Amino acid sequence: SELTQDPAVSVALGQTVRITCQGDTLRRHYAAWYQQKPGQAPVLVIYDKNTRPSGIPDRFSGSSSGNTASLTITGAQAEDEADYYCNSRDSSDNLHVVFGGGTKLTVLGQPKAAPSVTLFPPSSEELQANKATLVCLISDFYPGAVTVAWKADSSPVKAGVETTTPSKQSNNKYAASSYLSLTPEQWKSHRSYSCQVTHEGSTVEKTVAP
Amino acid sequence: DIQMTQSPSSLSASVGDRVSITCRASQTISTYLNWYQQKPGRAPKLLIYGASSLQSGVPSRFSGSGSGTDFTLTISSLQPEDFATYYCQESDSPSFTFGQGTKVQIKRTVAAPSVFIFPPSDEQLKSGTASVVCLLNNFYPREAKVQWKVDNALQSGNSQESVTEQDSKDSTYSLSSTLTLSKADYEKHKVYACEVTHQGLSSPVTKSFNRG
Amino acid sequence: EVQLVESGGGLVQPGGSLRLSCAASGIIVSDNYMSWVRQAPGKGLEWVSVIYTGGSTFYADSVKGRFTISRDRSKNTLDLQMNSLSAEDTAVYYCARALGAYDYAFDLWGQGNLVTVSSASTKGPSVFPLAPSSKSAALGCLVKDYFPEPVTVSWNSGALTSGVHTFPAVLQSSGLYSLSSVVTVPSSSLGTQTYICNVNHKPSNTKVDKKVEP
Amino acid sequence: DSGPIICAGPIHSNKSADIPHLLGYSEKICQIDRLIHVSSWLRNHSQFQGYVGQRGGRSQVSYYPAENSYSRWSGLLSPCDADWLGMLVVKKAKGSDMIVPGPSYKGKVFFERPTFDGYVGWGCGSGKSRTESGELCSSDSGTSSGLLPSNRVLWIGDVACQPMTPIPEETFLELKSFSQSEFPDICKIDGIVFNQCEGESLPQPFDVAWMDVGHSHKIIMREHKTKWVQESSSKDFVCYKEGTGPCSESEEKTCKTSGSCRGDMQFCKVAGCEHGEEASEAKCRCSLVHKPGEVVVSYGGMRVRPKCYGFSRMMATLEVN
Amino acid sequence: EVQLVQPGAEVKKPGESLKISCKGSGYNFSNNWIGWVRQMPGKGLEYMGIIYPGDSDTRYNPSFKGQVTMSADRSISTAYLQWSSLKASDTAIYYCARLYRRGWTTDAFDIWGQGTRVTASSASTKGPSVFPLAPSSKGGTAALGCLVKDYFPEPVTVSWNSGALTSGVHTFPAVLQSSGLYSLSSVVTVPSSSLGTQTYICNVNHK
Ligand SMILES: *[C@@H]1O[C@H](CO)[C@@H](O[C@@H]2O[C@H](CO)[C@@H](O[C@H]3O[C@H](CO)[C@@H](O)[C@H](O)[C@@H]3O)[C@H](O)[C@H]2NC(C)=O)[C@H](O)[C@H]1NC(C)=O
Ligand SMILES: *[C@@H]1O[C@H](CO)[C@@H](O[C@@H]2O[C@H](CO)[C@@H](O)[C@H](O)[C@H]2NC(C)=O)[C@H](O)[C@H]1NC(C)=O
Ligand SMILES: *[C@@H]1O[C@H](CO)[C@@H](O)[C@H](O)[C@H]1NC(C)=O
Repeated sequence: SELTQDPAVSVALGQTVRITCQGDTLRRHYAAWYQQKPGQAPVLVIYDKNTRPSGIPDRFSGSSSGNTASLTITGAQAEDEADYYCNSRDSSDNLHVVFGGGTKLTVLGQPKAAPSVTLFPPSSEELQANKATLVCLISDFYPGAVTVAWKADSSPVKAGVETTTPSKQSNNKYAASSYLSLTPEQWKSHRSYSCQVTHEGSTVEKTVAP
Repeated sequence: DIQMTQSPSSLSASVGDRVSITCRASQTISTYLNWYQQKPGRAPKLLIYGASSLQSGVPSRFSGSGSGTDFTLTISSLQPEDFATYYCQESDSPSFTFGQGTKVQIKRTVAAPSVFIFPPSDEQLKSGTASVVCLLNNFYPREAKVQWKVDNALQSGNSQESVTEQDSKDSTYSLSSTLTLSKADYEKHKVYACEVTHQGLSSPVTKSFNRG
Repeated sequence: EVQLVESGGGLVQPGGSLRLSCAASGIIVSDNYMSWVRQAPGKGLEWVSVIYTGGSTFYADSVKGRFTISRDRSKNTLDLQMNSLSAEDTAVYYCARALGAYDYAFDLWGQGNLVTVSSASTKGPSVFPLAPSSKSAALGCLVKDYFPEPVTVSWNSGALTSGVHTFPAVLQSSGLYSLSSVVTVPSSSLGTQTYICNVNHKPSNTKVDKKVEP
Repeated sequence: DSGPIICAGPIHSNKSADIPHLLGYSEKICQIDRLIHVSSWLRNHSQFQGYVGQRGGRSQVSYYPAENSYSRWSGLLSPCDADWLGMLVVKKAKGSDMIVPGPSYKGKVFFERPTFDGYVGWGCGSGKSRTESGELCSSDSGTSSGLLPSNRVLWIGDVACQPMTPIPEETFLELKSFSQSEFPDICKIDGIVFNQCEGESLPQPFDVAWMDVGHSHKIIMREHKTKWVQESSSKDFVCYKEGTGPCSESEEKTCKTSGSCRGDMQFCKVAGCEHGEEASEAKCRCSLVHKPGEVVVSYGGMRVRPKCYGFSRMMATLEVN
Repeated sequence: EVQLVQPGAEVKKPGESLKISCKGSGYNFSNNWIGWVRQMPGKGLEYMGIIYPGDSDTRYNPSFKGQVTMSADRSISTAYLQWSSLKASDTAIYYCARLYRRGWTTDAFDIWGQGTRVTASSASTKGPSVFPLAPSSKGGTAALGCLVKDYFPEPVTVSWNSGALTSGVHTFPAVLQSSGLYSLSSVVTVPSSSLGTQTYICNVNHK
């Protein structure tokens, strides 16, 4: 078969998710479900009708309904935001396996406004932070914009859009730029607008300095 | 196809004697021969299979021998309960041919029959076919000739005799002779002859009688 | 536990059909060689038919075409359908099992069912007592003018068995049968001698006529 | 290579012993090895008591013709072996069924052959064996013991039976029409109309390749292709205990569904295994049955997977002008 | 116990023959299939095939039929993925996994390798890492710490143990600064220790 999956599954708050993959071979073969957090190797979470490897939280369950298999997550917390893949025995070949396309996931979170801790302070201030952060995306994405001279930035800017941090599942972010501290002595203002400061937590500090 | 012949069609032996019954097949049936025992009014009982093997629960005095076309069933010591008909059957072919049975009667000392008489009851009188019966109990020699008694004249009609099979305990017979008379004949004959009755034992003139 | 029971026998008009049946307990019938054997009154055993556990059926030459042996897995039943019956088919029929382990000897037998092929009609036992006369310890029950052969005479509902002498039935001049059962007891003071069951046979009648002293 | 599948040749001593019904697949295969299935057939159909295959087993069964390609592969099932597994039925012969000339039937107790619409077996009773022509069973003193060697069993044709993929009736009609086109002269095969004819000869021996595709009759073919594919299915592996015998139904089920029993390379590849850490006294070991695989036949422009496939001798009738 | 080990990274010239390895320990390596999956940067997971090292049997994805070759070395318990033509699209993370089968119904990759990142760089690798970062004031949420990083590839592998005083939290990730990338994280648990102290860094660039 092919084991088709939905490319993404909507944010199921703290409710129950029913990630599903369907295929012909799933009529007679169980589907093994693996999860992959971004930046880590895949981890097998279910490998039989409901058998679960040790260390996997009990909220993960497996079910088969005929031509379709389901991984059910009862309590969907921030830990479950990952890519979920189903694999099974190939229908044509008994020695071969077939993989699914993978299903995303989304959950909620709590806003925070932690900025970059230290911007490697040099003797001459090339540039301060003045970056808007997309940390704790409440829904969809509303990235901020930077303004060297109260206009859309065109100078080289390093976008530090980080992935999910394993310790704090909030998508912590930081950004800074280097300009050799020769050109920035002319202009003073450096303003970044997040447009979602209620949840993004815009940590932009005013520079107004050369 | 296969003919199965038992040579001693009828047999008679005393208790404790040795009895041999021979079965012969028209063609070789190897050892696929069985011996069955059938008491009167009962289903046959398998005694021996394979022409020598004894069926479980059968007394050890029964043995089977032979092979090919000749077989023999032997009772080492005849018992009073061994009176029955014995059949040889071939199971070599799907015809399962049975041989004509061998009747094994049992001899013993002569026993005096006990004679009883019974006139018809009131219901028999009102039916119109009143019958009088004479019963002979527990005698070994089955020859128990009994001429009927009306008016000292021999009667040949309406005399019906039934004799039981040999007993399985004391090997004694018992026979009932009934004469059926119409109401006019029964009413016009009040006395009975009580004449001679023949028996192997010395009981020539022993005969009960009734009047009325 | 293991046993075979016949049923369906009885009086049949010549050229009729009755379809004897045999119910098994402890035997799967469909897994055994099942045979029908018959015994004419006063004659020897005669093999009638056989069916293998594989379904092959064989019949005696005298019953070919008229008799049909069959099995039915439900109810665990072996049947013999008999057609175009004549007087030569009047006999007691036994269903038997040929056990291969015994070289196909008939180890299991049924009690047998008597089928009578005659144009005459059934009629009642019409029983009478023969109370012991003063001249001479035997009570007896008489069964006069009944056509169907099988008559069973149990005296004390099966309790009395000592001295029981049930004589074979003898064909009457008219064409019916007579039975002369008797029990010999010198004295019992009106105890178990009388007031007990006498007769029952194919019609539904169970006469219990009492042989009271005259 | 040509030896027993899982169980060595039987050594019987009690011809009256019952034949038990074994639910396990490996137990059925072991019974097939010892010719228990043929003995059961003879008991059911021929009024025979005892066993065939004494000391020789299925590996010593006589074949016609003597050179047999598929008898070398011990894993290829014959019609009797498929009958024991419920795959088909070897019907007891009737008088209308024809006995093909050419085999040496003298002394044979059981012999089966594939007929145009099925598979037909002939048996003999206890203490009997076939004559030279095979028409009659006559008394044989050498068969009186009831424990007979494997050369008393004759299997006719080079036949391999396998699980099939059912084909629609229209596909069967297309195959049958192509077969009729390939054999215009044939009219009746085993007393069954192949082509409509007006005047036909007497039946003659007819060596032909055929495939049984689970329909009214067989598809006989002259030009065809066959390819064998090893699908590594569960039926291709048998679990034994190396001295005790075949595994029980529960043991075989656990071995084939748990991936914990030991096995050969193919079983470990397809189902997994756990060697070492002996939990039991001696675990069951499942090994691949030695067969070339499942046969797929390209005939008449289509590829099918027949229930049975073989090259065998039937009786055919020719058109008479 | 059971584990599969792979090289941390493997840089190579585009168009050059390349060969990555996955070595198994803790079990009889020849009793399990070894499957290979691919992950493009920022893309999904795609499965190539499985090699049985017992007889070096292979079963490929139809997509990956001639692109890669899977080999086995039973003696040293290793599986190999080889290219002979690196191309440029092959810059991805490659995972090896042990396929655990339970009968004809279960296929599970219970044990997974850590992954080999193969890059058709078309560039060079070099990393300097030094910054004095004397204690100062600049505020609020942002504490003061030390942060050093600069290099082209992405083998961070910085494992200094701190956190109670300064610069001990998880490191920041890498951003493509033309041919380089930015510094690390220096968050402090409590701002009262903003003075800080220089640690041993322990930077290794395997490249
Ligand atoms: C010869 O006849 C045999 C019996 O007629 C037959 O053997 C098998 O016998 C058993 C019972 O004696 C039956 O098996 C059935 O019962 C089991 C449970 O005990 C079921 O699970 C099975 O599915 C089956 O229904 C059958 O009567 C029979 N087995 C089968 C599969 O039918 C032999 O098979 C006969 N021999 C030949 C060659 O046909
Ligand atoms: C094999 O074992 C013995 C001979 O060695 C016999 O077994 C008896 O067979 C009869 C026939 O059904 C059973 O009633 C007995 O229960 C069996 N056992 C014994 C101890 O008598 C026979 O030859 C063979 N077994 C069977 C079942 O036929
Ligand atoms: C692994 O299994 C194979 C096949 O069973 C065997 O030849 C080999 O010796 C085993 N390896 C070890 C280390 O036992």
